[PDB]
Amino acid sequence: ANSFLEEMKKGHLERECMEETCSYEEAREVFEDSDKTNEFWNKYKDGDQCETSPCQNQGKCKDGLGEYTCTCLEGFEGKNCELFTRKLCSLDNGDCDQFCHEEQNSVVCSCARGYTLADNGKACIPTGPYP
Amino acid sequence: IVGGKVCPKGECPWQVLLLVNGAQLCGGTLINTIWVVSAAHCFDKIKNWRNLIAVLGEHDLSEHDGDEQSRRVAQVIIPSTYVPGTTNHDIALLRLHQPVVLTDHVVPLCLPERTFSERTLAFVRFSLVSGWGQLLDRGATALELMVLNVPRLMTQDCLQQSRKVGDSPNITEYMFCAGYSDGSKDSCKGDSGGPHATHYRGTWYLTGIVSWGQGCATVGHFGVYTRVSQYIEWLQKLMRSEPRPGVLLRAPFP
Amino acid sequence: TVAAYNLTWKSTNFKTILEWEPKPVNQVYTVQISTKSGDWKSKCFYTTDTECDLTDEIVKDVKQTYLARVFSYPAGNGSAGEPLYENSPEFTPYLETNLGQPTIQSFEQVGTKVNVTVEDERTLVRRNNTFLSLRDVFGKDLIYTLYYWKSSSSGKKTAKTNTNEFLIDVDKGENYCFSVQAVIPSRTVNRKSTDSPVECM
Amino acid sequence: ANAFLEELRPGSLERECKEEQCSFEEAREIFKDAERTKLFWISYSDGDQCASSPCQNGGSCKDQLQSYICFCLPAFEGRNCETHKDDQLICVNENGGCEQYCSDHTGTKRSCRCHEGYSLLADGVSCTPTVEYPCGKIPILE
Amino acid sequence: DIVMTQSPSSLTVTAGEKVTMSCKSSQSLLSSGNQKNYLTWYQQIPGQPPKLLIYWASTRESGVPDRFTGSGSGTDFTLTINSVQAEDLAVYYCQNDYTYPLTFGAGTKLELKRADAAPTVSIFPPSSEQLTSGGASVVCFLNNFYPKDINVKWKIDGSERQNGVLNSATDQDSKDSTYSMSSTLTLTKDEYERHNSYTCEATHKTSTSPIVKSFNRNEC
Amino acid sequence: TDTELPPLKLMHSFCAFKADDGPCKAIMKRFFFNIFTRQCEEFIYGGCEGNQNRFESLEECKKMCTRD
Amino acid sequence: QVHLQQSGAELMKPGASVKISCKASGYTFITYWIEWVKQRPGHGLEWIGDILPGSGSTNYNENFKGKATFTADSSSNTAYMQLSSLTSEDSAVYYCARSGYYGNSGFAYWGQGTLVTVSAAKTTPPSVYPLAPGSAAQTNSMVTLGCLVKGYFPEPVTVTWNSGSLSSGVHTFPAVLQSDLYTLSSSVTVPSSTWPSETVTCNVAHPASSTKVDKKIVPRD
Ligand SMILES: *[C@@H]1O[C@H](CO)[C@@H](O)[C@H](O)[C@H]1O
Ligand SMILES: *[C@@H]1O[C@@H](C)[C@@H](O)[C@@H](O)[C@@H]1O
Ligand SMILES: [Ca+2]
Ligand SMILES: [Ca+2]
Ligand SMILES: [Ca+2]
Ligand SMILES: [Ca+2]
Ligand SMILES: [Ca+2]
Ligand SMILES: [Ca+2]
Ligand SMILES: [Ca+2]
Ligand SMILES: [Ca+2]
Ligand SMILES: [Ca+2]
Ligand SMILES: [Ca+2]
Ligand SMILES: [Ca+2]
Ligand SMILES: [Ca+2]
Ligand SMILES: [Mg+2]
Ligand SMILES: [Mg+2]
Ligand SMILES: [Mg+2]
Ligand SMILES: [Mg+2]
Repeated sequence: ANSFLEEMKKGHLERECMEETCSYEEAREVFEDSDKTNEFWNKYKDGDQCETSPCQNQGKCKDGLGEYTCTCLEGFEGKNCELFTRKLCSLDNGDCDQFCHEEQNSVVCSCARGYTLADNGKACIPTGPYP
Repeated sequence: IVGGKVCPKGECPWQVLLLVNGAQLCGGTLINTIWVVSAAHCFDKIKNWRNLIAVLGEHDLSEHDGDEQSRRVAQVIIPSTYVPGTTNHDIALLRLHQPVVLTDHVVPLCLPERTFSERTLAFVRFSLVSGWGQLLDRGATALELMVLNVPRLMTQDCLQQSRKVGDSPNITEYMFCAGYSDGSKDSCKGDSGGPHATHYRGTWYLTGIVSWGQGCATVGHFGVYTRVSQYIEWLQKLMRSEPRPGVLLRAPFP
Repeated sequence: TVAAYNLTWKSTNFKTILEWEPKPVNQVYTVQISTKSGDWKSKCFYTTDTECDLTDEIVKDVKQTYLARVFSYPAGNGSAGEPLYENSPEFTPYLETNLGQPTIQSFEQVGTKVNVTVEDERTLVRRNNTFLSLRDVFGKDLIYTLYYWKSSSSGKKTAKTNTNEFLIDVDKGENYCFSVQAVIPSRTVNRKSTDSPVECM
Repeated sequence: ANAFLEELRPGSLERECKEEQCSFEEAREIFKDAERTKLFWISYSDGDQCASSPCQNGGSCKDQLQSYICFCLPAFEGRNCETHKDDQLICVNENGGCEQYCSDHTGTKRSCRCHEGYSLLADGVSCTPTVEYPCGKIPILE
Repeated sequence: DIVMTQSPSSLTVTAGEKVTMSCKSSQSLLSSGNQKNYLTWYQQIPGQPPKLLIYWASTRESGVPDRFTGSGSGTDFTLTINSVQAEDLAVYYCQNDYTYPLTFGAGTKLELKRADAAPTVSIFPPSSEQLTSGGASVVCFLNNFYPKDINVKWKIDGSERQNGVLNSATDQDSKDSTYSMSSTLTLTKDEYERHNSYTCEATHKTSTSPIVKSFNRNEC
Repeated sequence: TDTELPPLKLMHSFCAFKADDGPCKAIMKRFFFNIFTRQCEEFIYGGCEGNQNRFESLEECKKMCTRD
Repeated sequence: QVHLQQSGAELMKPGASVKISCKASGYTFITYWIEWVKQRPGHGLEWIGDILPGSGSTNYNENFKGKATFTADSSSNTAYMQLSSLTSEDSAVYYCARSGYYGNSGFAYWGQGTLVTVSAAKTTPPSVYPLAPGSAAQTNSMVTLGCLVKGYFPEPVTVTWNSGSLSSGVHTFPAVLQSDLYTLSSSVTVPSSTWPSETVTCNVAHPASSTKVDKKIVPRD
């Protein structure tokens, strides 16, 4: 919004970035500290990318560039908190007796050799007749 | 019939039960008077054919009221292209020894035209399957006439939506899949030859007979039926054919 | 004879057409459409067009989710045992139909405040011998987003409303401009419509 | 219109674009923001895709962004209302007309035969049982 | 936020004639775009979920009988029931169906009018086991009074008492279509044994004089 | 531990698989030898595409596998 | 047709949190607004907020901000509502609903209703104190009786007379609350032929406490 008889004039938000259309420079020229300018600038073009509720589990959103950055919290992996896994195989060592394979935060149990596991995972049982 | 319900007495009149030594063997479907349809693999290793009895109109196994008309079976006819011990061309037409008098609890279900079955009675997807089959994959045969509503699938959907188990028979053009993939509703073991009848505008038509299926309503699987449209004309020709002195004869097909 | 592919629903205001790419050489097409647990309704029989209308079926129940498939009959004839086909993406009209480009109906400066009415375009969804207006199908889910500015140097000052009317104060110094944009915030895709034709006083 | 080298006076959007047919350059000079100029251009210089009256058989065309929508009459369908709905009464019309059996007769509208044990009625499309027990009809439900 | 004012809080009517109801609204519900008034009516027989009655203030939901009828435009809306039957006895709720947040009305109880009858009030001294446990809850009953409005005046040794008392009213009965208030005043041993005479007064529209029922501690 | 049971010293290879039910959906009470229970007991046969442990009666049930 | 099967009834201690569910069947789950309505007795209806499944958009009533949270899982076609830090004001009957067809067309289909109770009371059977008239020199053809039920929790309790035979002519008053307890009575009027006469008892059954008391009305109160 570099209209005639401007710039040398004192800075103003509304008179530049709302009445008419200010640029990024005219942005900082009013707000100085770059972070706070972004606080407005990420709204000016990219209207609001998280005015819906995409990231579940009460995902707070900062809404910077149009990439839709959202803060996720503990107990839920992923940026949108959508991955509902219990953080590990450590819960009852995989609902089991010995341990659980941590194959990318999945639930795949196993027991020791000669102590064959059930299909879904339970107490280890001897395999043969004299294990 | 896992996940099925009880067919109220008479609401499944075309259903026909077959007994060998009085023991449950298969289902069936009465067409007009003396001709019944049951899957071809029902009668494979049965000796003493004279002990083949077809009770029709039955509703409750553990009871004998006045609605169970029982007639013998003189001759069974199967396609010659059928191979013993296999699944292709699983359909048989039976020449009942004596005609049966129809009643309220005995109404016969008959075939549609080949073009009609190919064009209209294949795009309804909501058709009943009835029988006295087991209620579990290991087995608990229901003494009551169970019925079940099933969905319909074309052969490509069945292949690309179910599981990819390699140890299963292929799906020929003579057979088409049916059943729920989740594993809640599927005929189990006593429903071979059981009618798979599709309702269409106040009239039921025989559009399939239960033939096989990997297990009973397993994860990602369907029960393969027998598309009767391939055999409508052959049944129509054999039905109006002269009686023959055989017992188990394999009529030419096509 | 080859199967179809790149099936897509080009729908706006519930005017749904199903289109597929491969050209019909020695080959004709037919398409069926059905709901999750409905009956397969066949349409566009043996047609050589690479597209087929389906508005008259989704208009029956817009809220349901629809599934469609397209066979390929060899030219001249049926098939051997089964036609070769290809399904289509599941299309729920209510959540997916594109919103038509809105039009501004009127605008008047009462006092120092303007009043930008928005014309309500009708949709293909029918009722008892009449088409249903856009408001009549969506209701509360339909909000608007007006942009006004000075003629020179633009300066879109966005605004929102839940009605076909607007009441916004101005500086009484220059003839503002208007551009409305029908927005459904309850969707996930196709939320915002294309901007209205610009209108200034 | 009034040229007089117009580029001195700051041109109002109305005067330059929504009055005379402005080019992209004029609009870019006015808005002074490339992004918004592109959006306004695609919405404004889109044009009326309805100058060829694409809809037949009495259909109200409606312009959109590089698109048109035909508001077809009840007796028609198609993207341009091209298809006669009432002229697709052949046997593949989900068993078109006939309740029991349709046959694609050559050169004539389909004929409704129907199964043994039934017989046609005056309507000529559906038929009713003629015996005590027809095919696949449950008399318990009557 | 829109406030909705069901003008009759609780109206009574003999089964058979025509009733009319009102439900005002602060902000007008008429959308000028398509000239529809976005208010919904509901019928809720007690103990049952509220079945929908009429949407858009004029359109019957599929299955609603053909006697319910909505009318009105703008801020005042009306629901009419013709030839009232026994099933119409319910509480009806209008709803703002235009702007979030959705706000319901205060409801409108429906009552079956019947020939009014004076209540049968009978006071009751405490039970024998009631004293031994350590309770002193004297209760005096009322039965078969119409209409609903009633008042009770508890007196202890001739002085009116309004502490620790409790009341309960039944819904309209099926046979007599009447309510039965129950006023109980609860004490413990010492206060009950510090004052002697107990009396409860039934002030009802049926008569200008409250019917008196009383007992004395000294005789019991 | 280490139970000393006869390994059945298989004389025929076909009677040595497990009880293959068969994908088909018919009921015929055939018989199979269970390698655990020392008996050629009864199992329900679907009627098609099974293994070679289907037996019409108990006589050949015994004959084919169990060393007579 | 369609139905909305909500969860069972709950009785939470203060400070706990309930989780009401509402399963949708018969229609397209992801294309209809699932409502929630609170109905405290003596307060009519009070809209809480709705969620559109699949999209996830929610619209909470302001007076329920934080208190009520709506989640939805479309794979099982059931909605969920969670009320946190329960108080005595949350003791009400909640519903779920499905929006109508042609836009803002009300709530076409309602759930059966769910009763939620929050109180610091304990599972206590009552001490039913019988009733009997005093002097009552009138003693007309009609005589009133009763058995006061106080000190029990939770509701409800069945009350009758003479093992249900004396069921015509009773007025079971609604269970009112006082001193963090429930109290109700049961007035029956009988002819003099049965009172003052042979045993006339009131039968009280508290299902929660598995209680069966048959205290009999006796003269000389
Ligand atoms: C009319 O105009 C549209 C767009 O230019 C075109 O698609 C039609 O083919 C024509 O009839
Ligand atoms: C536009 O809409 C269509 C349906 C027809 O009614 C036309 O006459 C009208 O101009
Ligand atoms: Ca400027
Ligand atoms: Ca500037
Ligand atoms: Ca500047
Ligand atoms: Ca300026
Ligand atoms: Ca500058
Ligand atoms: Ca500067
Ligand atoms: Ca029997
Ligand atoms: Ca000019
Ligand atoms: Ca220029
Ligand atoms: Ca110019
Ligand atoms: Ca210029
Ligand atoms: Ca255009
Ligand atoms: Mg300003
Ligand atoms: Mg102008
Ligand atoms: Mg210029
Ligand atoms: Mg220039």
